[PDB]
Parts: sequence; structure tokens; C-alpha cells
Amino acid sequence: TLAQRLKGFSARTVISPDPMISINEVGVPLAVAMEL
Amino acid sequence: MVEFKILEKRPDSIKFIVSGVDVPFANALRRTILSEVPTFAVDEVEFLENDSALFDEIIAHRLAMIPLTTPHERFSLDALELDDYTVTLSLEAEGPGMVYSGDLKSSDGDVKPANPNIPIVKLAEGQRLTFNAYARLGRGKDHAKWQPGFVYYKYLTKIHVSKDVPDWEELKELAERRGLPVEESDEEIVITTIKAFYLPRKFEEHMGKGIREEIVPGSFVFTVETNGELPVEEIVSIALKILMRKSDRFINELHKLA
Amino acid sequence: EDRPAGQNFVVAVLSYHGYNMEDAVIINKASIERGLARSTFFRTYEAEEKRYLGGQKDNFEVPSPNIQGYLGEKYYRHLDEDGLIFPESKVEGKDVLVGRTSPPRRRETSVTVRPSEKGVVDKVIVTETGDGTKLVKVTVRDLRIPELGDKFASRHGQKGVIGLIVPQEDMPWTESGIVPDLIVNPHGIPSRMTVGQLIEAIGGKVASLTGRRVDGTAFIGEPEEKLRKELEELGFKHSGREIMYDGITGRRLEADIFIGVIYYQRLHHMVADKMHARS
Amino acid sequence: MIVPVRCFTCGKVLADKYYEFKKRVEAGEDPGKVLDDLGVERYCCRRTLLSHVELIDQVMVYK
Amino acid sequence: CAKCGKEVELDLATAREVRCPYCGSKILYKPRPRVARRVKAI
Amino acid sequence: MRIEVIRREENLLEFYLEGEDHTFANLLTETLHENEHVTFAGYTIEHPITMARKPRFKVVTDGKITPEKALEEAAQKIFDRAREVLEAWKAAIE
Amino acid sequence: QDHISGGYLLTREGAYFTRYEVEQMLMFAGMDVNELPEPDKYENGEPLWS
Amino acid sequence: EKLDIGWTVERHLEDGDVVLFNRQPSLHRMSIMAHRVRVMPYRTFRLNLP
Ligand SMILES: [Zn+2]
Repeated sequence: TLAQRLKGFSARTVISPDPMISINEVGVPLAVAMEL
Repeated sequence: MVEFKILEKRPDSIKFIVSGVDVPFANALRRTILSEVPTFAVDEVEFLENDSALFDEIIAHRLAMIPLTTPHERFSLDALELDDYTVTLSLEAEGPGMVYSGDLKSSDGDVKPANPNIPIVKLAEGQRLTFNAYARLGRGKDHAKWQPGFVYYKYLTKIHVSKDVPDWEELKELAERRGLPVEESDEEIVITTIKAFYLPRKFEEHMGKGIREEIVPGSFVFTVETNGELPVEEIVSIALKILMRKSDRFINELHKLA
Repeated sequence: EDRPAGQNFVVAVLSYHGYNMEDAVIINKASIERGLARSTFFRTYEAEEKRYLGGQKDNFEVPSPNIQGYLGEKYYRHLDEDGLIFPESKVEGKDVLVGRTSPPRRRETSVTVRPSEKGVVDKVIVTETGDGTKLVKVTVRDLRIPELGDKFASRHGQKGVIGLIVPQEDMPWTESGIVPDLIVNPHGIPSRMTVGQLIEAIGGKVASLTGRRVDGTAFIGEPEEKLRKELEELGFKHSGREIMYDGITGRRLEADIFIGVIYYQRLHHMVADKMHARS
Repeated sequence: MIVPVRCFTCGKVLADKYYEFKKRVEAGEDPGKVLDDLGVERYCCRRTLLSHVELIDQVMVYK
Repeated sequence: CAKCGKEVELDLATAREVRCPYCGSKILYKPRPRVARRVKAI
Repeated sequence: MRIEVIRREENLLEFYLEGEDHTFANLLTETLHENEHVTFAGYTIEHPITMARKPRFKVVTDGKITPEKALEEAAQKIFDRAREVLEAWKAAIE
Repeated sequence: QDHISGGYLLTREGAYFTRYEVEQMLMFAGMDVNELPEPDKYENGEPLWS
Repeated sequence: EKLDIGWTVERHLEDGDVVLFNRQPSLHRMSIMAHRVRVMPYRTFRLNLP
């Protein structure tokens, strides 16, 4: 009953390095960019 | 000052010593030979049936790995815009028996596999294989299948080994045993590095004092080899042509800017 | 030895371009494009012609362009006469492999291919179950080239992810003519204490030169210094390192570069099956 | 799986020297000399033929 | 339209059960279609 | 091979060279270093991933020559050298 | 890791980078035109960059 | 067509868009940081090394 009742846009993938992008930038795969 | 000295001419390969240039240019040459100088190779294959022990993709890739004769006297291999001329290398076989590269039918007697003894795929009973691979001109930079061959070069250096170094005779003997030019005098021995010369650890303690290495400015030893697609001399020729054409194109772009 | 799982990569140890830092690993483009480290993924879907107790049945037929659960469009473009694909027909997205048709209590429920999967059909068997119901098993293969993000690891717990695929042209070469297949950052060695990997590199070099396969059995394998002392008489610096030239500019680096042949294994952690997004 | 047609690092023809390699070693002739008698310069290209497995002689006997 | 374990094809349809009426075998194989198949050789 | 002008200044030119790689870029730079009037001549590829691959050149002179002329000079040097080398080359196989 | 090793090599007592190296690689950063690059501290052994 | 002002487009990710990068386990706050999308091919997230 009652005393037993009240009781009881994203993505994910591998990461790769990139010292050629800005420190605040993030590399996002364009396929992921086409879904999000 | 430009000068060559062909050391050896082998079956579709060559070893030589370029002198009077420098690092930059020699790299332009080599990189161009690898990634620019075009050949013929299978781009795509249209399979009609494949009951062989391999997948369509594997076989197709292997077909792309087969060196195809590239006639330099028929096509502009120095062109920046290559011809989209298509060659049809077809085949219809049936097991049992092994399929070689020499079994391939060509739509052009000038464009065939350079080597007919390359194992493709083994066919067993009732295993048919019918396809018409399309071959085009391509560059190594887009896919390594189109690479005409390989080039490796090093600084042409002289190794001075003072006779103050215990057992220098062994170094001399090693050099002669490996085919490196040895010069002897009233002091040390000079070894010409037309190839890598790895000194013994036994002698690594003399690295500096009695033993020292000097680079010959501008002189590099190269080794160029192909697969049968192109004559080995022709590849170098075409590379140089590519250099010239690239620079020319660049100036053409410069004039239309100002 | 009769059924291995990996390849001998001629690995070079240096940080190039700074794309192999933090366990990352750099790969020769050409080598990949020539076969090295390529693999195929396999996944078989099944479809059992269930017979409902009520008397109704499924029957695998091409779902007639009607109503009830119908996907519409040419998602059924690949289906045949019986609503089953034929081999070597490119599969992708929510493509229908077998056209089902379950009655009321008629829906679709046709088995479609997984989301982040594609590729080509290989075998389409067909048979019966113990129930005496027509069973269809269709397997799909997916060509998988070692792309950016895939996981690689040697037999020394030295796991790493492909950080960048650099063209063989930019790839540095040794005076002997050797071009690296996999370049590991030199920062992933002194911190960890894995001498066996370096010794394995030297052993693979000797093995490649001599022709011997070399015995590295625990406790009873050649003491490292012997492979080091043999490697030279084979014609190579004892130190596992050689002279390498910078493929970009051209001057040879003012140091020696430890190059070896270490056996790398491709793990089943392919980025193709890790990436996914939510709308 | 039948000798990686050509090579990986050194990417030149090598499949065409499979049979005679194997058969030459299958008499006692040390591979490290057999290879030398054939077009086997660098070890990178040599490795591809040294450590090969030819699993295909199992797989065909199927479908 | 079929095959089984080490022999030849069969005809289409069905009504009672499915075993190869040429081998007595139970498994059927859909052979690859002999049509055109372009495999992009990379 | 297209030249995308990034920025122009008095005796200064920054631009992208579409369709080019390390080969021609590097060769052109090191060739550009021979002109004593060229104060600066460098390139880098702030994009090593996409298909672009295109580089970024920057050439700065001292006023006694425009960057454009210096570039023409460099490419001309390249052309002449490659031709000479080719002639020796063919004139070797003997 | 490499940032540390690179900072060391770049700021070493014996750190002399020929024009080829300095000029071509400063493009990994920026900042030159006039009174930045100047003026080559060492021309003793050879004209070089500390 | 005549979209007129006031509509709304769901455009693909552009270079520079605000985006949160996250790695579990999320110990300190520094585990979730705002980044600037720089759209690139292949199939991994690129993180600048520092
Ligand atoms: Zn090799």
C-alpha cells in the first residue's frame, strides 16, 4: 500500500590526443556532429 | 653541383649515390617517388560470384595489391591531373586448383600484372570465381596500393678509425666483408657508408677520440626499387618531372594573384 | 602457433607529433592500407517461425506494403521472394534481414540489423527446430580497418589507442630501410617497469634477421645480452636503436632510435561499436 | 590465411616467393640463408614471410 | 534456392516441414546471387 | 593547387596552399631560405587529421622585394635544379 | 610528460637552434613580425639561436 | 521556403559550439568541462593533451 508506495542529447566514444587544437576545443567526429 | 654514380642495376631495382644537392631536395625526390609517382592498380572489383575460401573484400584488396604494368610511353605519368583511363582485369575460374595472378584476363595487353606467380586464392570443388576488376591510375598518398615501389636514403659519410684503436683490423675486415669502400693510409681507415655501418660495442668506447664520423655535404646514398609496374630508372625520372610541374603550377598561381 | 591472434609490428619508440602521449600509439598509414591489423566483424541474427498455440503462425514472407507495424519505404529493398536477404547485399541501419509477420492477439516484428552496424551478408542458412518450426539464421560480416580510436596492446599489458594514422611518407625511416608500423611514446616505459617488452623487441629483431623464431619461454630463454650480442654480428647496433631520418624536414635526428619487432594484438574494442549519440 | 600478398611495411611483392621459400626450408636449408638467396633485403619485409601461418589449409575444407 | 551438407540445390516452396529431399539433411543454404556485385577494393 | 590569401601586409604574405603536402611545402620553404632578402619564410599544418592536409605559409621580406617575387624565385630555383638533376640522371645510365 | 622534456631541451645551456629550426617551427605558435624574433645571440661558433 | 523569423532550425554541430566533455568517474568538479566543438572526421573525441 501507501507505506510501500513512496518507498520500496549526448554521445560517447574513444578519445585520441591532439596538441594541434586549442586547449578549450574538443574534437568531435563529424558523424556525431550530424546526429547531435 | 649535380652528379650521379650508379652503384648497381638489378632486376627492376637500382642503387645509386646522388651528390651536389642537399637534405631538402633529396626529400622532395623521395617523398615524390613514394606518394606522387602514379601507377596502375585495382580501385574496385565487380564480383559476379565468389564461392572461394575468402571474402569479397579480402580478395579485392589482394587484387589491389597486384603490381600492374604502367606504360610511361603511353600515359602522362608526370601530369598533375592523371587520365581516368580504366583497364578491365577479368577472370572466370573454377576449382580444384590455385588461382594465380597470371590467370587474369586483360582488356589491354600493355596493362597486365607484372608478376604472374602471385597466389590469389585456392579454389576447391564447385568453387567458381568470376570478376572484372577495374584498374586506374593513382598515387601512393591516397592509397599505398598505387605506390610504384620504395626509396630509402642516408647521408654519405666517412668513418675515420684511428689505428690507436685496439683491433681496428676487425673493423676493416667487417667493412670489406659487407662491401663498403675502405681507404687506408699512414694513420686511420676511412669507411664510405653506402649502407648502414654499425660499429661494435667493443669500439663504441672509442666513439669520438680514435673513431669519428664526418658527413659528406650534399652527398646521399639512395636505394630505389619497384615491383614491375615501372622501370626503376623511369620512376626517378617521373619524380623529377613531378617536381618541375608542381613548381611551374605554383608560379602560374602566383601570377594570377597579383 | 597454429591459431594465433595478432601480428609482429615493427615498433619504433619515440613521441612523434605528440599524438602518442598518455599511452596513445601512432600507426603507419601504408601498413594499414596494405592489410596490417585489418579484421572482420561477424554477427549472426536469427528468426524462428514461431507457431502460436492459438493456431496462428508467423511465416517469414516479404511484409506486404500494408498497415500494422509496417516500416514502409525500401527498408525491405534487400528482401527476396521469401523476405530473406541474399548474400553480398550491403546491409546498414535498420535494414530488414528477415520479414516477419505476427498475427493479432498483423504486426511486423521483422528482424532488422543493429544500429551502429553495417556491412555485407555472408551466409543465409535455413533449417528446422526441435519444435518442427522453420528456422532462419542470417550472419552479417562487417569489414573493419584499424581506424582512429581502435584499441591495440602488446603481450606486456601495454594497452593503447590509435592516436593518429600518419602516411608512410611522413614516417621516419632507418638507414637500413625500416619503417615503423607502430610508434609508442617513450614515456610509457620507465614509469611502469616492463623490461620484457624491450627484450621482446630485440628478440623479434634478431628473429627477423637470423631466421630463428627465438625461445622466450619463462626462465629458459636466451639471456637478453646474448640476443644483444648476436644482433650486431647479424649487422645492427646492440642497443636496439638505429639511425632514423625525419621524413618531414629531412635531417636525421641527433640521436639513436630504439626500433624493434614486438608482437601486438588487436583487441575486440573497436571504436565502431563504442560511439553512439542520443537525439 | 595465404601469405599477405606483397608486404606491409616494405609493401613489395612477397607472395610470389612463398612456395620456394617453404619448400627450400623443408629440406633443412636454414631460412635465414634461403631468404638471402631470394629478394629479401630488409627484415621488415622478411618478417611478413617468417612469422606467417597459412591458416587457410584448414578453412577451405568447409564452405 | 537451397543446398545442404555436401551436394546440390532444391526447389522453392513448402507446406510440410523442411529437410533436403536429396540428402535427407535438415539444413538449407541460400547460395549467393549470381548477379553483379561491386566490391570497392581498398 | 589553389592559393588562399590569408593576410597581406607591406612585405608580408600569409596564405594557404590548397592541394599540397609536406613535400612541396618543405622544399619551397628551405628553397626560400636562400634569398638573403627574405626575412621570414615558414609553414606549419595546424590541421593534421581531416582530408585537407593543406599547409599554411608565411613569407616576409625587407621591402627590396615583394613576397610574390621571392616565391617565384624559389619555385624557379626548384624547376631549374630538377631539370639539371634530370639531365645528369639520364646521362648516367651508361 | 613531453611538455616537461621539451621544456628542458628548449631551455638548456647547450640549446642552439639553426635558423631552419627556429624560423620554421615558431609557426607552431606565433608572434614575430618586428621586435620579437631579433637578433641571434650567438654568432660566435656560428649565427644561431640560444 | 518563406521561413520568416521566429522559426527554429536544428542544425548540425558547428565549429565553436558550447559542449560539455565528461569522463567518469567524476571525482572533483574538474571532471566536466565546457569545450568548443571543432568538427573532424574519423570516429573519436580529440582532447588536447594538457
Ligand atoms: Zn620490409
